[PDB]
Amino acid sequence: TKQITLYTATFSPYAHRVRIALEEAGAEYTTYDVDILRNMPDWFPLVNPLKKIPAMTFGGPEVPPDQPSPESAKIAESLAMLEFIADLFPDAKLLPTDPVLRARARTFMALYENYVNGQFRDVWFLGTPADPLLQALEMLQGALPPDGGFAAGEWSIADAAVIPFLARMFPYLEAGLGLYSKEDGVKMRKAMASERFARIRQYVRDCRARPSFANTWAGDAEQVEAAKTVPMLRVGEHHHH
Amino acid sequence: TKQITLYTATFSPYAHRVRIALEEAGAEYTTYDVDILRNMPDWFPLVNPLKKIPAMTFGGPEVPPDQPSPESAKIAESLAMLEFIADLFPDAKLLPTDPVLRARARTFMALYENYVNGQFRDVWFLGTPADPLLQALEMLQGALPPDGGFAAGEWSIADAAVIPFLARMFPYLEAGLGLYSKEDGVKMRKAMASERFARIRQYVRDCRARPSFANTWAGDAEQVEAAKTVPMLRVGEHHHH
Ligand SMILES: [Ca+2]
Repeated sequence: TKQITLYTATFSPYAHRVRIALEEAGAEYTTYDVDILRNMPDWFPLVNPLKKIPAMTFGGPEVPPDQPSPESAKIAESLAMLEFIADLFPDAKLLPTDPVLRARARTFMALYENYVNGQFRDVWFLGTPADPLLQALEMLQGALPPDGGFAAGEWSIADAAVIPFLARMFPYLEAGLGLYSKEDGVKMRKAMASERFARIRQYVRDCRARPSFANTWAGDAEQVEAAKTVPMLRVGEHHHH
Repeated sequence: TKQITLYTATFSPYAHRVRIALEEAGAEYTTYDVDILRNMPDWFPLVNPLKKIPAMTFGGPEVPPDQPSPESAKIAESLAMLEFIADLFPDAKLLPTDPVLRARARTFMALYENYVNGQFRDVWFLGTPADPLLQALEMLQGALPPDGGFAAGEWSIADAAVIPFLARMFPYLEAGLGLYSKEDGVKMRKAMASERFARIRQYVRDCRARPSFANTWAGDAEQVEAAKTVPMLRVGEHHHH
């Protein structure tokens, strides 16, 4: 019965995580776009003082999202939101019930956060060399069950945490968006198409085929256009060597 | 009933997290020290292919920790291990049961991970400026309940996640451990003693007063000596900005 409002932005993989989870949960919820990188509304720090998307309000009186209530719980940090949605909707089985399988999900989310995400950021925002990112992606790929399935076997929030980033990689590379050079772009495109990365390609197809992805993705071309609005992606700019 | 083995090192705040949680759970468990920074045993990648401490094995036959079994589950990443211990020992109430309070715990862990931990690492190991670390610590302090108590009210794994780092800060500063400049050491010592940080000092005292801390801490001087064994804490080197 308690309302959920998610403050979102199409470009944001962090917001995308939470939309996927809410879809998989069958939740009733509102989304409200915020132009966080270019024109943040003066009320936005009332929902998230960190001034980041996503933000979430929970409960309180039903109010317009641009008039947030002080009575709603304010929840920050996308991974905390994923665990919250799992806790709110236990019948949706957004995590396994077995402790070891649950730990596979948590480990996969930590491997992504601690080893992969920062490599994506370095390559895309600074144009650092692509090899350490490919190495990190090969490590993450090796944590998947080789013969098929999601991170913990059955789909879980671990897959919501990771697919937004992997799904953006392919179309962003095809558009040449990000500070890496053409040489490294070609290298990453060839690597991600090679047998070395067949398993992570299967993973991306499997996550993308679910309605939770279809219903929260604008389309590859539209997602690229939204990403070009991100100041830190510096459309038209590339660093070399 | 299944065995728990935690591969540990006294200097490591990451391993310390998990020891605290195991104590709070009342678990039966084995610890085994690993000289991971100077002399990693050849068998260690069998328990953690990432070659990091902590490592955990769960179940399988009872074997000496230096003879790990292929049959035990290998669990990596300290925050995944914290959630695993909470899942294995529900009667110990290592997380709240209320979803919003659980989300406070997960948010606190994410705030620490995403904003504070990298600042501690960069100030101590690279000598980067201390002001962003102090700003991150003030933000984390602001997430605590103002009147006392732990991150989510009652003690939870969020406090296990954070106290190893905060508890090391004070004696490390007094011993002059770290690559930051003298000026920044003075700044940090004065700040951490100032009224600005009264709330986090109370938090550290409250977490340290619990048996789970006392029984997993070697003593301030002993912890300082263990930290001096860390190669990246190069004695006699300082960076200046
Ligand atoms: Ca506050």
